[PDB]
Amino acid sequence: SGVEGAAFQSRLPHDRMTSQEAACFPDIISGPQQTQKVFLFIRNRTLQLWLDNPKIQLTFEATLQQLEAPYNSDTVLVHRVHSYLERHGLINFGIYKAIKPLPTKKTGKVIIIGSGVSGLAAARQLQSFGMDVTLLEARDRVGGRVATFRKGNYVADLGAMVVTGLGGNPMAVVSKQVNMELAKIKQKCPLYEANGQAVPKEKDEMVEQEFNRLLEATSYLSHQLDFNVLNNKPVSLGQALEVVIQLQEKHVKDEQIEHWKKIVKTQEELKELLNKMVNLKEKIKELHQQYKEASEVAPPRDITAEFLVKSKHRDLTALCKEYDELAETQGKLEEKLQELEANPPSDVYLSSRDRQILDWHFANLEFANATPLSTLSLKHWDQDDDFEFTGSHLTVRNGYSCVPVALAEGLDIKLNTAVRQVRYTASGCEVIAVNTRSTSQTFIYKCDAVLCTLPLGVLKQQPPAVQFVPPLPEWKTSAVQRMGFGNLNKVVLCFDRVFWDPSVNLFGHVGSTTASRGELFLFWNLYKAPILLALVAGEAAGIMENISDDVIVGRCLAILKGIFGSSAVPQPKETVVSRWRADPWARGSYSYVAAGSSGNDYDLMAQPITPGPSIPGAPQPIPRLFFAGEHTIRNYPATVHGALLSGLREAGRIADQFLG
Amino acid sequence: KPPAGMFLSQEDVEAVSANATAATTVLRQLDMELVSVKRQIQNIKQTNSALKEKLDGGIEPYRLPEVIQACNARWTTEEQLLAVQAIRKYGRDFQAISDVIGNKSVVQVKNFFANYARRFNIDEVLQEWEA
Ligand SMILES: Cc1cc2nc3c(=O)[nH]c(=O)nc-3n(C[C@H](O)[C@H](O)[C@H](O)COP(=O)(O)OP(=O)(O)OC[C@H]3O[C@@H](n4cnc5c(N)ncnc54)[C@H](O)[C@@H]3O)c2cc1C
Ligand SMILES: Cc1ccc(-c2ncc(OC[C@@H]3CCNC3)cc2-c2ccc(C#N)cc2)cc1
Repeated sequence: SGVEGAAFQSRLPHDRMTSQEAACFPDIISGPQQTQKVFLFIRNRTLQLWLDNPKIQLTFEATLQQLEAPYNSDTVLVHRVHSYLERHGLINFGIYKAIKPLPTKKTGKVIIIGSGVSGLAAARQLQSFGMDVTLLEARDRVGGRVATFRKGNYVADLGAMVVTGLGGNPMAVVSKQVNMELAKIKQKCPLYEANGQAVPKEKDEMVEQEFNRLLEATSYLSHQLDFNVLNNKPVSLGQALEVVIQLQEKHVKDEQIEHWKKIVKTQEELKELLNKMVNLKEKIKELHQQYKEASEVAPPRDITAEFLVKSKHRDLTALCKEYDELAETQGKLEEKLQELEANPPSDVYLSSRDRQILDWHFANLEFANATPLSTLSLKHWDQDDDFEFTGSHLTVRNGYSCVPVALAEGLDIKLNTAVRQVRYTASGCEVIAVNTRSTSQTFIYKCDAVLCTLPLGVLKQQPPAVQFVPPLPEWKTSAVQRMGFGNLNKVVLCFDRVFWDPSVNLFGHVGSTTASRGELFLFWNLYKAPILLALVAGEAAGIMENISDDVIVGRCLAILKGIFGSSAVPQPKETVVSRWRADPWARGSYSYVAAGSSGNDYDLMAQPITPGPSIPGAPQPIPRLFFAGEHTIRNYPATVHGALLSGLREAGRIADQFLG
Repeated sequence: KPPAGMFLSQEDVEAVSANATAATTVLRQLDMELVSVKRQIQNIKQTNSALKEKLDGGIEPYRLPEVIQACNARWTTEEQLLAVQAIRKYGRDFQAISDVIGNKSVVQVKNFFANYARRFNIDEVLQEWEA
């Protein structure tokens, strides 16, 4: 339960071996199951020992110490497992205290492009492995897309502000090492329409399921019905959502038609009944006149006249009883007419307003995936859901910048230094860079390996900002073009004081139009100070970046005034506005599996580039250009924990190569 | 296995997707169908209203009071004559010939017209009823 829990935190199955363990321990997986169990226990126990105190290094000696028999036998086995878990970053990763002071005898040289979480993690690991590492950053700061505004006692994350659960999250360990305060968030997102009036509980809950149900319906339309290509072209989540909505409206309509058709059927059957009853009535009238003309022949009569009277009597009674039967049926049909007239099917699927609120929900989905739903693949947009961490999603109250900065201690970061060209050959690598302040100052860094952590938005740039010599192969460039890089933005609003409900962490705004469903759609409180963050998502983001600061802040204050009152919003003290797609060093926000791509493209973008032979007929060169980043991890994309996992992985790979 | 509250079938998807405007066309055609049905509902409602206006007054006024008669078994000469005539007119609705006689039952009528066969040439009377 404890060792197994260690397997769980480390994203490893506790009861079987992984492919990397089968590759580094091919002898154990290929032999007796008992020895496999032994290996698995040594793994899980070393991992538990590390995770129970991540602020100190775990040495092979301590591991064997703290092991018992029969698992303290095969000292080579234990040493092998420790080495594996250390090289791949499952133990002794992050900011820990070194028990074995490193060596000044450093082997190999690597240039890491980028000082984000990916690059910083890779650099720390490669330095601990004994290599010389120099990071080249264009910005004047570390962290990259982990950015924290800090003015006075105002602190607010402009990039990453969240940990998507701590159950199996690497960041958990880091949080114990950096002392970063994590705070929960409260479900409650009271929605408020344009008028400023809240949405009634009963329509809010309606619409919220209709949203969940429509998403499940897109999933069903993809996985059972195979509606993943249309017009020779791949389908998106938005196209499927609109197809589903259209079919629901069709259903309303058709049910409708069937109800009115039952009504017509019953009506016209009443028609025939009544019509027969009119005829029968005139006939009874005539027969009654005849009975009266016959029964006024005086009582002294032959038997033919008596027969006339009595036969007309019988015929009259028969026809009258038939009329009474038709008249009972008249009522048993009018009754069903007014039953059906009184249980009408539904008129609409979704009212205009209902639909605006559905648009708010769609905008939340667009915000978390940082892209218009028209850009996401219906079949592979949720391919990362099977690997979600367990627990409650949390926020960073002190500034999540705390992580990158702490990871940059003792590393050789060259800030304000922007790479222009990466040259890789069978003898080494040459990174050309410039000074962001004086472009004319050129720098040449020669290396045994390069680790590119450049954002996908930078790698997508055409005209290119970084040139690769020799040019990067097509199997990589097409993946770069296929994969999606999104955009989301924030508006940090600092204030005199709290004018909102301190008990609610999220409160929303429903937009007037579907096209404006992302325009300042959510306001968020998560700090000690009087700060509110206004979130911009979807197609709105890319447009809102071409609107002045003051105009955005004014729209924000306007909706806040409509919500809480013009007398309760003070004018903001400090205001910040994000523009991530315009950032020349980001070119957007985070990746999204786009229509036409898959998770195999992440893996392709994580594959190392191996140069060609300089001399013809020379032994195959070794790989030289390695890649890491959030756009390189399939099972955990577009996240900080994904970037750190990528950095650790690439550090392990590079060391496996150049250190053995 | 689609979701609950969602109605999605192969065919309908293909219909709404086959063309760039197929969706709006289908929906708005059904729209039109609905108007058509309700135009005809109002038509027939006015028709039936007129017919019911006709039937105002019911049949109460040419009804004849009901009378009960204890079913005897002695055929009076008058009753026999009435029965012959009621055969000639009603053929073999003997319930009805009991109704016209009023003092006979359906089995007594059925008997009668073996009882008297030869004597009232009832075969010939029936033949005549059938032309
Ligand atoms: C608004 C927003 C909020 C997010 N919030 C979260 C969150 O709460 N949690 C989460 O898990 N994920 C979040 N994500 C995604 C997550 O922040 C990122 O995946 C991740 O932090 C970036 O990883 P990285 O180090 O590979 O990229 P980067 O941090 O961008 O690393 C690349 C570095 O290279 C530098 N660089 C660029 N061009 C050059 C050049 N030519 N020469 C030299 N250096 C260069 C950049 O300045 C940057 O520092 C968010 C993303 C967005 C857009
Ligand atoms: C209240 C709340 C809680 C969680 C999420 C969420 N939930 C899931 C998620 O997933 C990452 C995606 C998965 C697919 N690739 C990247 C990301 C996010 C996320 C978190 C913070 C910001 C900011 N500032 C932006 C997005 C949003 C709001």
